[PDB]
Amino acid sequence: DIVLTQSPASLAVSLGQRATISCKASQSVDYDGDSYMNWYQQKPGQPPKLLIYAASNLESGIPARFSGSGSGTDFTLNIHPVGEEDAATYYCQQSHEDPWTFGGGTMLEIKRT
Amino acid sequence: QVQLKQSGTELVRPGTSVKMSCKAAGYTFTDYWIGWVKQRPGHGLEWIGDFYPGGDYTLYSENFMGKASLTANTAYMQLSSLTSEDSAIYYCARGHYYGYSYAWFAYWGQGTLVTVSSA
Amino acid sequence: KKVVLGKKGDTVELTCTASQKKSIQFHWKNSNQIKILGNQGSFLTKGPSKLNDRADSRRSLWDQGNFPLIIKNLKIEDSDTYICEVEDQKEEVQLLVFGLTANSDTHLLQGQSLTLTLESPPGSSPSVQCRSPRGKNIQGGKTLSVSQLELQDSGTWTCTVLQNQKKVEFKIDIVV
Amino acid sequence: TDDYQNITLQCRIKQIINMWQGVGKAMYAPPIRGQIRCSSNITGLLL
Repeated sequence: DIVLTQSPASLAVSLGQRATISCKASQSVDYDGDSYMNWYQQKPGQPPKLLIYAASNLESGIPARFSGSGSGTDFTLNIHPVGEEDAATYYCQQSHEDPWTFGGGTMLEIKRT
Repeated sequence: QVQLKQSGTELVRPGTSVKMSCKAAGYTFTDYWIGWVKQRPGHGLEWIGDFYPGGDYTLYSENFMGKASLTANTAYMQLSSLTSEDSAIYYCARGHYYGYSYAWFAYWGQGTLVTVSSA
Repeated sequence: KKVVLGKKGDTVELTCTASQKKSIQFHWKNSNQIKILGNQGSFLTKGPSKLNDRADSRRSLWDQGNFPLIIKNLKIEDSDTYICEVEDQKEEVQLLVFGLTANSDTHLLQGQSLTLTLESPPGSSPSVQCRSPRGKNIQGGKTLSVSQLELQDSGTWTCTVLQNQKKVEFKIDIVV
Repeated sequence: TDDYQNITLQCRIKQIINMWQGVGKAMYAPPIRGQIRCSSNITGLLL
């Protein structure tokens, strides 16, 4: 079973600042040039929402404030402009090979005046 | 637009069998898998099994043998030999078939709470 | 004129068959000339009948030369004949769906009788042949009753149902 | 028995489709930015 590690465990972001969260994978998930990463957001009191998919193809409804990049065992989800409502936890997921494993989750809290 | 609804909160005794229901919405539901999800504090969130209605297919993880069981637009769960460790939140997702069932699916569900307690 | 039997809750496969192997037209009309399924190019189009959300098809065998029809959650109101129209033929099949079960849910005592209820479609004469681990091969018509329900009679008795030489196995829930 | 100037039809783009030359799903690139228009003429009708 692949082991996914999300970094950093904790992070502080000032308003209007680029935010980047990294995800490391033990085993390559590549197949035919594709990146099989899914990014989810989780807020207290509500269920997770699918945030990004494929690391290269965006969802609907969610604004264009978002992106994903990387390769192989090193991926990065990037957010701009960081706003007030984005204080939440973020998860990186592998979809290449079963079983469906998980990471430790990355916290993100807005820093203001 | 696909929407997922789940029944009310459950409080059940340990060691018994618990029944859960996740009702679909106005979508076909016949060419889509359904993953079932368990969430416990300080653990993130883990998947139990994935069930296909268009053939009643089953896909299990190596952590839920003999405990989880799945059935088939109103899917259900079947958990046996319940313990306090299972007091947690439960969710149902949607998906696809023909390969890449959950490779690029979306549109999650709400959730429900299960409490394993003798009080 | 093949005939198939159901169990009122399980699946079934009433398969047509051809030889061209080119994904050709076809359809599945009931005994009232009403469409249910049917290929339209490579898509699917359920017919305006009372089997909207149950019908389906194996969309991967359309190229091999088989056009099955999987109907989930069978109901008593579906027992009827069906017709293929693969190329020009009239390949026909018959389906007979019923359910044999008990009435006493759980409350049963030792020394009492057991009764079975079988709901076959009107105009049918199935034969009930109970088979049990204790050897009580009770035989009778559609309706059969057991005058003894003891502790030794525990377990689900296998009252099979035979019609037109075709036998379907059942199970009986016993609580004592 | 229809009415009594404009009939509106909601439309939603898609990105995962089913091919018409066989069996199997398919996916395409993300949609374009904006300012998409189409003017068309209807001539026939299949029933």
